Amino acid sequence: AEERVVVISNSSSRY
Amino acid sequence: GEYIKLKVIGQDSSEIHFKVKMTTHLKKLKESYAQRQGVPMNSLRFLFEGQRIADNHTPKELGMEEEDVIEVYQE
Ligand SMILES: [Zn+2]
Ligand SMILES: [Zn+2]
Ligand SMILES: [Zn+2]
Repeated sequence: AEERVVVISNSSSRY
Repeated sequence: GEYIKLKVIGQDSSEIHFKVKMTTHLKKLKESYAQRQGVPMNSLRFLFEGQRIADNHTPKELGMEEEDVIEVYQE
């Protein structure tokens, strides 16, 4: 299984 | 504000991280995950430290922090 990162409004972002 | 990163763990103990800001309504998170699992959002309950996450709960209200865990169970 690969790492999965979803952004709840680019998955590296912090802003 | 910064995004915090939560880990959402499903019944099968699989792993999906979600980034949200501290004032984001977590229903957006519920919807995305339910959509990614292929099931109706209302068939699921999302728990933070065993406590039910409301649609309009925010990470701020719940006192969430980076790397906190959300658990997903059947409704
Ligand atoms: Zn991970
Ligand atoms: Zn942004
Ligand atoms: Zn982190």
